[PDB]
Amino acid sequence: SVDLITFD
Amino acid sequence: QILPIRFQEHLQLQNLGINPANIGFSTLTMESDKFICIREKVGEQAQVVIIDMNDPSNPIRRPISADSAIMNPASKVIALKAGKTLQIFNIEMKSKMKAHTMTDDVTFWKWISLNTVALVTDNAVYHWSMEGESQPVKMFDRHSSLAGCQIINYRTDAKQKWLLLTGISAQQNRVVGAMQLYSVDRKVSQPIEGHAASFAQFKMEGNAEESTLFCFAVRGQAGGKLHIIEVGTPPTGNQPFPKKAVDVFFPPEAQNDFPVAMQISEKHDVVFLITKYGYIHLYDLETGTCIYMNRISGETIFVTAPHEATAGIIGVNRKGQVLSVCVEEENIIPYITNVLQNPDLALRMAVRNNLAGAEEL
Repeated sequence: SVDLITFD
Repeated sequence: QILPIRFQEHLQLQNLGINPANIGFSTLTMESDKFICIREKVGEQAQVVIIDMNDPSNPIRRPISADSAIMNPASKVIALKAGKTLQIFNIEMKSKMKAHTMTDDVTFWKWISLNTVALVTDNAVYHWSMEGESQPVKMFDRHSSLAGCQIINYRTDAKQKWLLLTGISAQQNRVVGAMQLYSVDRKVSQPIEGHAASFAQFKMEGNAEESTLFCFAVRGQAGGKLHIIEVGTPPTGNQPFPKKAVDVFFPPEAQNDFPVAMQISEKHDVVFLITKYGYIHLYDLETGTCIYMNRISGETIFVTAPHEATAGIIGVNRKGQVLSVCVEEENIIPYITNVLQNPDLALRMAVRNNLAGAEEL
């Protein structure tokens, strides 16, 4: 289950 | 004229490039006065916009695929969900702290403390501690009186022994509030008609221990009422807090208005009440005496938090105005003595909350 937020 | 409250505009979110279409209950969250999160779709990409209230000029946008974002009250820790998928991220650490997959969609959630997220499903209420390997724990089953309500709030007392779930619905062409108050120690629910509520800690003179108070406001067909009630057995040695019931005035042209938000100042022992259509009321927590009413605006303030700096209330309206209201510490005692002509209340409040002006009654 992928991250619901993406960081730099 | 002197006013017993002070207004302050902190921000216009449209000056930060926030689209007014995203300034609403389901897309903008303000879980404390430290952050505002707004979910926006820019092109194809769902983003979250995070406003640091200590650095409001520099909102940071991050791509998301969450249906809901709520920032921790104190830390740049964010709770994200998409259906049954819950994730907690430390934003500064770019790291996933925790995850859980519910067996029911979460229709409402919020931070109830520095370390706990409350989750509301169609049929139950859960607490989720951020400590260690804690998973959500069911606190109680939802009462049938809230079935098919829009859930608009959930609050607890300081010790998380009294839990209050609030829903609204259309009935007889008015917005009717349905509350469930749950005792954690007694495992009993009480259905209550109510629109807005808060708990508060209050030490009565002559008492060694604080009392736990439950304050709620309702527009019934009975009219506007505010109730201030001690919950749970008084601590041993304490005198019980006497129950208060007072009227909540709605003018004739606001026949469709109703309370939406309550914050209690523990510094001033006052209750701030906001109505859907922009009336502000101030009540004394000890007696329920109405100190002041006025209109902020026509505008719906749709989210509120405590304002830590001023012991007040901060909110956002549909325009994107971030507005606070607090006690005016220099004017409230003169206002109660002279304008309200209540030297009794004035003198009580002056010594109780260490304010100036009851030298001259």
